[PDB]
Amino acid sequence: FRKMAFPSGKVEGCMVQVTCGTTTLNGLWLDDVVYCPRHVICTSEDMLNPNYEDLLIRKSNHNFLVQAGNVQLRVIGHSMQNCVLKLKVDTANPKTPKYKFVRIQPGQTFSVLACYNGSPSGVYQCAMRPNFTIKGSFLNGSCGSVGFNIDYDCVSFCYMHHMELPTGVHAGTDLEGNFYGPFVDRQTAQAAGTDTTITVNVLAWLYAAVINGDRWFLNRFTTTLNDFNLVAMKYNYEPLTQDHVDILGPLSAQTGIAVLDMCASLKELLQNGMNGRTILGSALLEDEFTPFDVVRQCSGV
Amino acid sequence: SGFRKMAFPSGKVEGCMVQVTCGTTTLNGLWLDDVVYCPRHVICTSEDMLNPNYEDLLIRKSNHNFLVQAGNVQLRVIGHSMQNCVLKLKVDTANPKTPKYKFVRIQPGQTFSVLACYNGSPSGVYQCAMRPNFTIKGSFLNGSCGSVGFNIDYDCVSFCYMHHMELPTGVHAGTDLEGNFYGPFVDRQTAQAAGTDTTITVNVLAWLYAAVINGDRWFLNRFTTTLNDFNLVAMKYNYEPLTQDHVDILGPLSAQTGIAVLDMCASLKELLQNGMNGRTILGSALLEDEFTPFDVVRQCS
Ligand SMILES: *[C@@H](O)[C@H](C[C@@H]1CCNC1=O)NC(=O)[C@H](CC(C)C)NC(=O)OC[C@@H]1CCC(=O)N1Cc1ccc2c(c1)OC(F)(F)O2
Ligand SMILES: *[C@@H](O)[C@H](C[C@@H]1CCNC1=O)NC(=O)[C@H](CC(C)C)NC(=O)OC[C@@H]1CCC(=O)N1Cc1ccc2c(c1)OC(F)(F)O2
Repeated sequence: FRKMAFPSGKVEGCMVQVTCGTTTLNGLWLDDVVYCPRHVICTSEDMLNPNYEDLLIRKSNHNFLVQAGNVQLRVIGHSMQNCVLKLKVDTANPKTPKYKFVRIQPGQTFSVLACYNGSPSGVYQCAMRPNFTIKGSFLNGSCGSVGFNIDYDCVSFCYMHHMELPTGVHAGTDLEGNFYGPFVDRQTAQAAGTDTTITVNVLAWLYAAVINGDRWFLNRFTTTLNDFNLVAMKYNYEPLTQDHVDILGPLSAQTGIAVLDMCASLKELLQNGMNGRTILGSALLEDEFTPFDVVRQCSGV
Repeated sequence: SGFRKMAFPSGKVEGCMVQVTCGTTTLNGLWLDDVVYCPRHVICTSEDMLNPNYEDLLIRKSNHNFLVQAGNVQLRVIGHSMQNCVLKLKVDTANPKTPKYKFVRIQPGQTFSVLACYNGSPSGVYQCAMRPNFTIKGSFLNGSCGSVGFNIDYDCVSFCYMHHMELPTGVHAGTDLEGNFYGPFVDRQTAQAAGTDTTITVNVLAWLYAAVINGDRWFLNRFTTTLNDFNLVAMKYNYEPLTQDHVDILGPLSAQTGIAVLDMCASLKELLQNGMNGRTILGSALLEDEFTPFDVVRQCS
C-alpha cells in the first residue's frame, strides 16, 4: 500500500519561469494568464515588511520576464489578487487542461509538483495539516509550485507555494491568493498553531493495513464515538465526526470492521503504543491518507 | 526527518502509455518512436497463463490480432517480435510525444518512479526501490501489467522496469525494457517465491550521510573498518554486502561531509552491534533503506 501522487503531466505543461529583478520563481500558465506568488516583486530589503500595493503600482509589465522553456512570453498586463500576482500574456497555453481552483479543507490530500526555474523536479502527496501547514519538500526557488487533485480530466488546483517556517514545514495559498493558516508573505519568523493528527485519515490507513493482511492492532474491545473523541483530543488527535464515520463505511463494509471497533483499536494504540511493532512499515501512525485515497487505491481510478 | 519519497514528474511517460489487447486480455504498453513494448503474456488466455508456450502462441498470432490504442484511437500494428519476455509491436505511427530516452537495467537498491496505469490510462505515480531479492513493493491491481518504472536525468527518461506479476507475499516482479526479468522469476501463473529479503546497506549509509548533513551526528565514531570485515558482520544482521559500485556512489556524500565511506561503515556496524539505545536518527529509531545516495542529494541540495 503506497502513498501515490496524481500523474503530473497536465500540470507540467503549465509551469513557466517568472523573474522580476534578481528574484526568480515559478508560475502557472493557464490560457493567457500566469499566476505566481506576489513576493516575486520584492527585493531583499522589500521582503522584511512589504507594502505590496505600493510596490506593485511602481512596476511595469516589462519588469516581468516570463519564460516558457526557451520562449519568452510578453506580459501585456498585471494585477494582484490577495497574495497572487496575475500576469496577462499575449499567447494562450495550448496545453491548458480543464481546471478549477478550489480551497481544500484541513485533512484533505493533494499532489505537489515541485518545480525550480519553471522546470518540474518531483511529485509527491501531501495533506493540508489541521494547523494549515504542509509537510513538504521545498527548497530555494520552489515558490509558485502548485498542489492539485485530478478528477476525470479536470485539474483542481488547491495550493501555491510561498514559504518555509523555522520548524521546516511549509505554507502557502490557494489559487485565489489566500493563505492557508495565519501566515503572511513577509520575511519574518512565523510559528504555526499546535498541530493535531488527522484521525479519520489514521483510521483509513488502519483499514488499509488490514486489507493488506496486517491486524496485530485489532481488538475485541469497542467504544462510543464520544468516548473515543475524549481520548483522541487528549492525545492531540482531531475529533471524529459522524460524517467522518459515514465516509469510512466502505472501508468498514469491505473488511467487516465497524468504524467504532477500529476506533477502539486506535485508542489502544494511542494509550499503549506500538510496543516496537510496525504497521505497513511505519513505526508511526500515518495520517496523510484520506478514506478516498485508500479506496481509490483499492479500485483503480 | 523531513525526507519524502518523491517521484519524478510523470508527464514524459504519460505521453508514451497505450493499451494493448489480444482478445479480451488488455494490458498497458509503452509507445516510443514506432514501436510499442508490452509484456508478452498479453497473448495468453487464462489456460495459457497456467503454463504457456510463448513461441507457439506467438506463431499463431498475426499483426491484425493485436489491438493497440492510444486512448480510444487505434494504432495499426505492422510488425511483431518477441525479445525475452516482452513483445515489440511495430506500429505505423511514430509517437510524436517520444522523449529523449534510454533503456537501463538497474541494480538492487536503486529507486525509480512507477506510473501505475490501467487500460492505457495513468492512475498514479510513486517511488519504488528494487529490493535485494529483485522484487518491488508496489501498488498494482489487475490490468496494471505493462506499467513502467523510470528515472529522469535532465530531460532523458531512463526506462528500467515493466510490470508483469505479483508474488504470493504480495510483492511485485517484472523485467527491464529488453524483457529480462529482475530476479529468478518467470512469466507463468505458477506459485513462485522470492529470496528472503535483506536490508539495502548502501541506502542506509546514504541515510546516515543525510542525517549528518542535517546536523544529526551522534553516531559517528573515531574508527574505521575494512570493507570485507564490514560485509561479513553486516550479513549476520541480514544487511546486504556492499559492492565497489556502492562505495563509488557514496562518493559525493562522502565528499560533501568529509566522512570516508569506510568510517561511516564502522559507525553503521556499531549501530548494528550495539543498537540505537533509545536514540533516534533523523527523528526515527528505524534506519531507512529506500533512499539512494542520489535521492538524498536531490532532497538535501
Ligand atoms: C520561494 O520564494 C521561497 C521558498 C522557501 C525557500 C526555502 N524553502 C522554501 O519553502 N520563499 C521564501 O523564501 C519566503 C519569501 C517571503 C517573502 C514570504 N521566505 C521565507 O520562507 O523566509 C523564511 C521564513 C518566512 C516565514 C518564517 O518563519 N521564516 C523564517 C525562517 C527561519 C529559519 C528557518 C526557516 C524559516 O526555515 C528553515 F529553513 F527551517 O529555517
Ligand atoms: C498483469 O497482467 C497482472 C498483474 C497482477 C494482477 C494482480 N497484481 C499483479 O501484480 N499479472 C498477472 O496476473 C500475472 C500474469 C502471468 C502470466 C505471470 N500472473 C500472476 O501474477 O499470477 C499469480 C502469481 C504468479 C506468481 C505467483 O506466485 N503467483 C501466484 C499467487 C498466489 C497467491 C497470491 C499471489 C500470487 O499474490 C497474492 F495476492 F499475494 O496472493
